[PDB]
Amino acid sequence: ARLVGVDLPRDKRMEVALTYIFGIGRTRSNEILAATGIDRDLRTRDLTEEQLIHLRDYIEANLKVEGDLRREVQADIRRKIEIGCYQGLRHRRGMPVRGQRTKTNARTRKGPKRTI
Amino acid sequence: PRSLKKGPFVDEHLLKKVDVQNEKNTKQVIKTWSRRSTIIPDFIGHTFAVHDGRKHVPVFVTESMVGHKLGEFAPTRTFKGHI
Amino acid sequence: PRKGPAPKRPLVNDPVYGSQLVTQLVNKVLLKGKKSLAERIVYGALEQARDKTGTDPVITLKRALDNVKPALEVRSRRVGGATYQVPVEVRPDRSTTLALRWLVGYSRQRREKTMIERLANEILDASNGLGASVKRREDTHKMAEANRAFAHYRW
Amino acid sequence: IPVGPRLGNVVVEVDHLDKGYDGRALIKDLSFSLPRNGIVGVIGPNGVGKTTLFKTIVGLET
Amino acid sequence: MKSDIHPAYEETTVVCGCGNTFQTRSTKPGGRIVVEVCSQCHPFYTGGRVARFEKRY
RNA sequence: CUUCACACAUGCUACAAUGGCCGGUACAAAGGGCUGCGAUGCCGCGAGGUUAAGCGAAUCCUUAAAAGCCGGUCUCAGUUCGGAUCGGGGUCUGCAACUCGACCCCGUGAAGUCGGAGUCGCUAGUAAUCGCAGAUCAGCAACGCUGCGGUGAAUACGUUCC
Ligand SMILES: Nc1ncnc2c1ncn2[C@@H]1O[C@H](COP(=O)(O)OP(=O)(O)O)[C@@H](O)[C@H]1O
Ligand SMILES: [Mg+2]
Ligand SMILES: [Mg+2]
Ligand SMILES: [Mg+2]
Ligand SMILES: [Mg+2]
Ligand SMILES: [Mg+2]
Ligand SMILES: [Mg+2]
Ligand SMILES: [Mg+2]
Ligand SMILES: [Mg+2]
Ligand SMILES: [Mg+2]
Ligand SMILES: [Mg+2]
Ligand SMILES: [Zn+2]
Repeated sequence: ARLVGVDLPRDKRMEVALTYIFGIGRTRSNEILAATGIDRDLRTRDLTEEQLIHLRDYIEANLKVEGDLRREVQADIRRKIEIGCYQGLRHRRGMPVRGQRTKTNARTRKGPKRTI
Repeated sequence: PRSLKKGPFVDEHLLKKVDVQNEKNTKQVIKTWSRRSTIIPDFIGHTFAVHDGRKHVPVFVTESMVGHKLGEFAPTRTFKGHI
Repeated sequence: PRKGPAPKRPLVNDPVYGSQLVTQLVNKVLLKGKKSLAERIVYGALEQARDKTGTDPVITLKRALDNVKPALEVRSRRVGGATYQVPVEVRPDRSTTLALRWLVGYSRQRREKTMIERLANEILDASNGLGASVKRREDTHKMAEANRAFAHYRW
Repeated sequence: IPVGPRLGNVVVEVDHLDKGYDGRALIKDLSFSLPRNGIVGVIGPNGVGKTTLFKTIVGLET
Repeated sequence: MKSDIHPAYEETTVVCGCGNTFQTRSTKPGGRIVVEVCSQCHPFYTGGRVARFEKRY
């Protein structure tokens, strides 16, 4: 189906299918599938057309999903860079912002090895 | 102040320095050593000089530093590159 | 080892199928101390070994073992600049052990979904001389027949 | 031969297939799973349906 | 060349979930193009930071 | 003392179906507790908050053991595997958590598909796996160390070789 421009896959239960929206995990999905009556066993290849319409206004009145949720994340990074905090002098360089050990580990903010 | 019960803790010896100047529209520079203090919006209008170990690095709390500590504006470790 | 021969542990019969081979089979499927999960697989792979043969599953297993019991395996040793494998005659109680890990050991890496039938699809094929477990008992033989010249190095 | 992308744990799987033509039914009760990292040889005399088995797999003949 | 190479194109009545429908011409086979959002279910008609501490933060 | 273009070393979690996630439901041991331990009830999704019963303890609290067992579900995909990084909102100890604390909740969803030459540990309640507690301690980088139990294997021909 198609909830909000997000291309729900086929042959997969709604307990997992709403998780593919940027902004719904395993817990917010369980409360989308309770406020709109849809059970936690309904496959996506037999969704009723207006049952999706109930599914697409409880989200767009309470939650925040992508389009602007990506804009929530990267603009909150964009503020820390320009205020001059040390944590924004840490997103400039690809280093861990939460005081992690930068001596041996911390490949994830950096990248894989290069051995100079 | 990490917990919302006991309120935002800010050291007293800088609160008296900002309140004495905010009432009569005076924006000096303030030498301080209190990195642990949090920005109140009570001193948006004027600048600071926070410690790092060498020398008081100046900072101007502009509009959106609030919530964050003073000490996030003094990096205290230099590191300008291995090469 | 170096002093004498070590004592040997006895075995208790399985209550579902009275046989020494069955508990010796459950004992090598066993990983990680989870013993009853290893009997929830061997029982499920003998009970599924009658759903498509109809014969008794112990009799199926006594012959799928007899198509993978070797009698002549080979055993490396060095003499000079060349090291060359020497064939030796296998004692009977070692034969049932190599046979039985050749059942479980190839059954982990087949192409079904669960271990309940992967052990079943290998007990089935070895009872007819088909599976990869039977492939090794001839390669254990053919590697040890193509080296019969070095048969005078029994250590 | 060029090298393609990574192959999973399944390659192609055929379970109890039936296919022939009108009266001439050439496949009955065949089940196999096609392996990973091997070479699979199809042995059979002429007019038995080796080329049509690949029509089903590629998908030009249901 | 305005003959039997162009795709099929006859009139096509389109409905939305809002209920506002209209009748145009397009290539959907059956007159059966179904949308879930339209141009009249929306405006084009009428339409941290310093608010941090107001939950006594 | 915690900084990192990188090298080594000891571990932990993993790459899944002998599994992940849900609902049921059993069997421990050895230990700590007056600067404390917090039953029970009420509130909070949760860490916790708040009242206050009992106890210098074979009393009372810590305590509900986890794997296991019986049912469902996913059906072999970088995934309902994996939980790294990063946004957001809180709780606790403490004068104070910014450099530089642990725990919780919400979203995100990294690398990894059993690891090259080499190398290590284990001969029986042993390896393998599963939790529980203690000493330091205001709180903690508790995956470390010292201990405890639960489940529980395979093989030893032999002294030619290292
Ligand atoms: N288009 C077709 N329609 C009907 N039967 C066909 C067609 N093509 C092939 N066959 C039948 O398929 C059978 C054999 O298949 P074929 O592809 O020839 O196998 P192979 O390639 O091994 O010789 C023959 O009996 C032939 O009659
Ligand atoms: Mg042909
Ligand atoms: Mg140190
Ligand atoms: Mg896999
Ligand atoms: Mg998971
Ligand atoms: Mg459970
Ligand atoms: Mg409750
Ligand atoms: Mg189960
Ligand atoms: Mg990869
Ligand atoms: Mg010894
Ligand atoms: Mg402690
Ligand atoms: Zn509309």
